[PDB]
Amino acid sequence: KTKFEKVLLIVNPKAGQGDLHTNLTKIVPPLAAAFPDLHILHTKEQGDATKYCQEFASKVDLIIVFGGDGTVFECTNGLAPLEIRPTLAIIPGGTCNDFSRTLGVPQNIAEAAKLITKEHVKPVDVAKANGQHFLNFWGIGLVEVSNNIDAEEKAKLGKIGYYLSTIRTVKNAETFPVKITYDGQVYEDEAVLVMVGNGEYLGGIPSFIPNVKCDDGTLDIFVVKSTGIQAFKDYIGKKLFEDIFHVKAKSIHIETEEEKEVDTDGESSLHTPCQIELLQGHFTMIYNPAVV
Amino acid sequence: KTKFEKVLLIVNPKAGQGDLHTNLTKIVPPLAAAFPDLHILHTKEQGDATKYCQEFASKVDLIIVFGGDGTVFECTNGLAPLEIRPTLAIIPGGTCNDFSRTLGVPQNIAEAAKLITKEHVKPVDVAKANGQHFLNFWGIGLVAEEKAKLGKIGYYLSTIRAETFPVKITYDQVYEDEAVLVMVGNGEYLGGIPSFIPNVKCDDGTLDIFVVKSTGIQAFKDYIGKKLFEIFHVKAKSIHIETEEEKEVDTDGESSLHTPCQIELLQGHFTMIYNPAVV
Amino acid sequence: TKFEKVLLIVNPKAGQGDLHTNLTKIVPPLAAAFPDLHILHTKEQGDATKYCQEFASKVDLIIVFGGDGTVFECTNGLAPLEIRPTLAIIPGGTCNDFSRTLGVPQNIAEAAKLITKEHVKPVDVAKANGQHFLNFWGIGLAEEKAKLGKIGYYLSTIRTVTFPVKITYDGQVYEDEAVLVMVGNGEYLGGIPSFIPNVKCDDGTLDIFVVKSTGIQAFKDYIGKKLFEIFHVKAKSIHIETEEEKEVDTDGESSLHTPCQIELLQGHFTMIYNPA
Amino acid sequence: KTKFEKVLLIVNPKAGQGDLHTNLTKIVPPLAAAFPDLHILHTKEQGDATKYCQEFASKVDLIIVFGGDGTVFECTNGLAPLEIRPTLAIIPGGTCNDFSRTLGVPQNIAEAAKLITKEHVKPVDVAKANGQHFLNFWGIGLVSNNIDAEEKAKLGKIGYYLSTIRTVKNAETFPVKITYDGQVYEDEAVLVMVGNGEYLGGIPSFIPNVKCDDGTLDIFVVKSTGIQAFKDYIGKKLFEDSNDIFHVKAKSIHIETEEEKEVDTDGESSLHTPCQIELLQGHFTMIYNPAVV
Ligand SMILES: [Mg+2]
Ligand SMILES: [Mg+2]
Ligand SMILES: [Mg+2]
Ligand SMILES: [Mg+2]
Repeated sequence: KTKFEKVLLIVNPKAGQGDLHTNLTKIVPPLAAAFPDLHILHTKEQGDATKYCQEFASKVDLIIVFGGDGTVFECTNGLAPLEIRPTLAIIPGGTCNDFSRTLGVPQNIAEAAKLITKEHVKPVDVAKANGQHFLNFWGIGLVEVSNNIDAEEKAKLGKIGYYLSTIRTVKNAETFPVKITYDGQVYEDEAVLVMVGNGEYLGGIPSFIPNVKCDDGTLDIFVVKSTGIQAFKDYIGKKLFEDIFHVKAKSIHIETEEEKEVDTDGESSLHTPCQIELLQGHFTMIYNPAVV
Repeated sequence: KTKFEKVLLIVNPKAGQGDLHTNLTKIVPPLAAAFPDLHILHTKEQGDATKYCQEFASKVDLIIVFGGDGTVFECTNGLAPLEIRPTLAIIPGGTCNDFSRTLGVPQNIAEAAKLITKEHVKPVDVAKANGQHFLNFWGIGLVAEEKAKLGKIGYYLSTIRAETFPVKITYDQVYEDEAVLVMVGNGEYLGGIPSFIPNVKCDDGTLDIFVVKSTGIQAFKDYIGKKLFEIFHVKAKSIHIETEEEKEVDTDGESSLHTPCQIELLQGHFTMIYNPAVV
Repeated sequence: TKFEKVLLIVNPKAGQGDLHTNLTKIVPPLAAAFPDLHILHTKEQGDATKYCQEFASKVDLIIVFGGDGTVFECTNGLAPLEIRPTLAIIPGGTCNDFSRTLGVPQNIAEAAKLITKEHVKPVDVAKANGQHFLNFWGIGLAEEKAKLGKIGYYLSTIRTVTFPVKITYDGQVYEDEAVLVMVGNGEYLGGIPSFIPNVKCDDGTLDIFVVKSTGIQAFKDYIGKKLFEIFHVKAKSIHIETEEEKEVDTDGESSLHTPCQIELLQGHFTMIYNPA
Repeated sequence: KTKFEKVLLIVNPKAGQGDLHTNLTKIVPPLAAAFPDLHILHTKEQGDATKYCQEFASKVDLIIVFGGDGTVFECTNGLAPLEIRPTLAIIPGGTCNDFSRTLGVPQNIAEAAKLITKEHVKPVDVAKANGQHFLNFWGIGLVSNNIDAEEKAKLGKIGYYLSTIRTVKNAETFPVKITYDGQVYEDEAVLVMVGNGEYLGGIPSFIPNVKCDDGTLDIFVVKSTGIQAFKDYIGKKLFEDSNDIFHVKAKSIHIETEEEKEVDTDGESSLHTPCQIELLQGHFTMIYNPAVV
């Protein structure tokens, strides 16, 4: 009894603060004891994880990634476009690790590795925006680092985490027109933030978009109107994330007046306009049934 | 001197009218003689060619496909999303074989196979519409079994002798009108004959937008009749197309794309075997 | 089908070196029948051995297009391994002894077709001091020599052409002056049915055949007559000693010499054959 | 700046007394930190290590085996007959681990793993007897109670023989003929060995001055008249030449007995006499400890 005859572990050697030998002591032995056919590849350059996923997708039954949101995103882009997509698992090696939290994965990396040996798997929806896949979110209006301190915190927290840490003090925020068509309906207004969420955690903490699930077959649209800046600041302060326009939809189109740059799970070249679709149960992933 | 240390040949056994042994007699010996490491896989089901491309892309230097537009499209979708994409070649095994004609590939399959042994390669642009790739075309307004023989676009051309719709197109500017046909072309041949969209090249780094206005139905019918291919038509790299309702889109083969669409061009995305004598 | 994946090893010099024409004859029947077929050409001596060793765990059938020497490279490639896929021969030399043992037609298009019928049988492989063989082991054996092979050449000239030997075989002993000592596994030697009578490549024993020093003239006549029915016995475990080291001839190029311990590996290969 | 782009680690999960997780904690992290392409396969049955070697020999640049003399022998038989033979390394996971000691590999398994990361390699001769390869020895003339049987498994065949030879009462004598590089030895013997390893039975070779890379093999024969002197020789552990004990170096060897006698070697096998024995000079490249040599 195993679901996974062959396993690949992709290691970003800079993950877990870059203490490589110590990180491998924590994660490899549980996996090597449990999985009698285990291949371990370190990345060297940006894109390597994507390439490994595309090369090994037809060869292994499980791909485990040790890395932060960026490494996980490389795997998302590697596997999502393929016909054959093995189960994916995350050992959280950044500071944010949003999707791992969505899957209930303990942030202790030794514990994350042990969890994978339990082999609990569930289907997970993958979103697609103009042919660009994501697991956590799509957003405009999340855009300001003055210095290394700020830049180190921004890198540590992630784009969304950083935005949340500073939104309560962001004086005079940029407003913009937006048109959103969703399952035959329309929303048009002046906005300060537009999000489409798939992850149950954003910025390291439960999604500020209420009641997001990564496997319910719909996406969540969340818009902060130009008149709602203070109410959103207060809402973020209180951390009570119950239902500013917010609706669930499967097929979404978002237009702005000018082409605006889009933020998503990691580095990308998306901009508006965007057509956004959902691929239901597209990935199977290791998760923690006790917590999630 | 060889550019291709390892070669994969994907065979759709139903191609070339399905006379499998005879077709293999024509195509395999020239390839096996020229390429000392040659792997031959037959497809069995829809999607197999896509799977083979994705499994072998990191393993071989050349993938040859023996099949019609649909098999070629499966290879286009297999390879286009990947980081590593080996050279692709086509042995035309359907009735239309548009992109093979774009590459100057002789429709004689033995000759197409020999051509590959010459190893003439050129970059080819690949288009992408909302994450769906194509080599020949994207279109809306393209609407008896001769339909299967000719292909969607070939069939449309055979019968063009009424439905209008609103369309908005943003390109690099804006075009807004009532239309009967909207095309974005990348292939030099459509429906088995030279593109009715004038002066299309698959490697010039831009796409061609071609719109038949609601007032232009008769002029387009006459234009198609005359076969002088020289109505709004413009070249652009980044394109967005909106309709009033979600309209189904036709492309190189079977697909689920619909409007609205963002269309991009990936310059030189593929390298492909071609015939430099056809000029 | 018994063969999900197939490898075809091509020696491009086989079949007189008319490569394209030879591929027209052999590849289409195989490619039509086997939907996963990988074709590799050899370039240097030893390539066929390497290919067999690399692909033995990956494919279910290995077909070799080549003469006795190419077949011997495959024999040496596969025989020492734990996992040995079925082997088939398309005869691309002049002699092709083991192909004849298997009833393979010498017409290469017809040999290729036969493979598509997938008739398979176990075949014994012999081993002498760690050197494997399919046809023969022997002591006492230029354009014509290369065409016919060592054993074929010997037979073509024996009618116009001595040493001490001790042979222990399954606990018994033979000791005499000899002119030829053979151990046969193949049913054909030198392109014609084995001059060692009633050899079978799959009966679980080897055949020892010794021409005594006094038997030269009788052996010449025996070869002339080609009725193949001096010492001949069947045995499984064999040791052969001479007074000095003598060089040994076998299926192809090798560095064997006496003394030799010879063993039989029963059913060691499975091979494509012609049941008709 | 590495010699090994791809590495395979073969794990016998019963090695190191079978504490699998703890053993992997000791050996895998150093290797995984040093080798950015590392494939780890566990054996399940006898023969698996042989099969893994034969499958991966053309695919990887280094094969590391974690296991005892038997697992190492499976690798020896896997790789030795092949045309392409990657470098081999041993992490000692049995009790004896003779060849690892020949290579100066520390018996501490975490230290053995670290050593591999240093990438020190040397050529090693591999012997071949009637097509059966070996690294340590070939021998003829080599369990009273549960104690004996337990100690036999712990020590290995040659280690066990050495632990009990001082007790053996009326040992079987047998006739033997040995031809070696054109010369001959014929006598009644109680033990005949051909040695290639520098350690036998867990301690330095009782055959004097054996080297695994000097291009010759060592023949060592205890005559029927020399039983007592050999017992005393083993007792004293001074393994230098001195006289009813025949010892010579040779490259091409043939050994004949009156009847077919069963042969013992590095691990389980079906060899018997008569035997032709050859040496394949530099046949393997192997990881070693140049500090201990
Ligand atoms: Mg959802
Ligand atoms: Mg163009
Ligand atoms: Mg027989
Ligand atoms: Mg030595």
